[PDB]
Amino acid sequence: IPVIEPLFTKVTEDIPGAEGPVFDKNGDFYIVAPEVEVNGKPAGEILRIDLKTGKKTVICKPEVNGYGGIPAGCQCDRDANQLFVADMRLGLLVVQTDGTFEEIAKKDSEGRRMQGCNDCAFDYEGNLWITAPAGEVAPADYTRSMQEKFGSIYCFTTDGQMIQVDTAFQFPNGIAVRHMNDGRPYQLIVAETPTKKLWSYDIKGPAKIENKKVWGHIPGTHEGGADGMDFDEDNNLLVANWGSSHIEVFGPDGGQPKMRIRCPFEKPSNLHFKPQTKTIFVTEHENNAVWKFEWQRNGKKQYCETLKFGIF
Ligand SMILES: [Ca+2]
Ligand SMILES: [Ca+2]
Repeated sequence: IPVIEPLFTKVTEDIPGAEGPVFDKNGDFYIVAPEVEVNGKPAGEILRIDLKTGKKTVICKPEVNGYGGIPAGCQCDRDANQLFVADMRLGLLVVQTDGTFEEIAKKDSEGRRMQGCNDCAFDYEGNLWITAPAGEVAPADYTRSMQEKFGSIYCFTTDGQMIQVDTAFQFPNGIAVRHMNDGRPYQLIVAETPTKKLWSYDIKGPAKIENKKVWGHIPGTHEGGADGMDFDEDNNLLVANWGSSHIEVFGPDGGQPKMRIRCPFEKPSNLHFKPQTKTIFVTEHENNAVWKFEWQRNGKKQYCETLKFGIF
């Protein structure tokens, strides 16, 4: 497998568990620090990063009834400049740029208690596909599916339903949606970290997935595996292989990586393209920092880059 070694430029530092890199509708850059703790208790943060200086600003330190959150993944909304944040303790949050936030669900569409989430991905229809590797949200005692298969997948629909679409994953992590050239969502990719697998489903409609299949194989026997992911404009899937020092690049058909990207650190966690560029921002847990490097082409447009009232 060919390996490239692009130049990684430092963006910002000292962000505990640096995760969920995302750009909003105005081009502002955000990062979440899920692993910030105060007195051994969760005190996760959502930060805005000044790309010119690398200076950090904590806009939100989510907590519900005294229970601090562990914000781990993000997706920018299209119709409003707000961020949908996957939280390991609080579930799904909607965070405004002013720092205020709301907890979306304590229970799913079936009345079952919500599970802590890690990452999410918007399809072009506005439905949010979410990975939930943690156990029940606060006030329940914190648990995570790294050893046992109790991780779930949800789909938060346009009509406000939090639907559990699958279960029994050993730490479902990164998640991505593949679209047809006409914009129709048709395939969901889900990373299962410790098992070194990428799973796929056919998206038949909002909150309707079928035919679970082992889509790709993550290299290595190191502790860790696939974390965050995103598609480039040609539908190649870039996946952060936490613990391997590489970001794997899968072709449209999956299977084995067709290329690897060597990182100057062992724990790449998540990544995100800056709109209209080849620049990929990468968070990593060796130094707990954020970097950026140039990919071969532009990223696949995120839902927030599409237009509700577009014509073409
Ligand atoms: Ca993650
Ligand atoms: Ca991303």
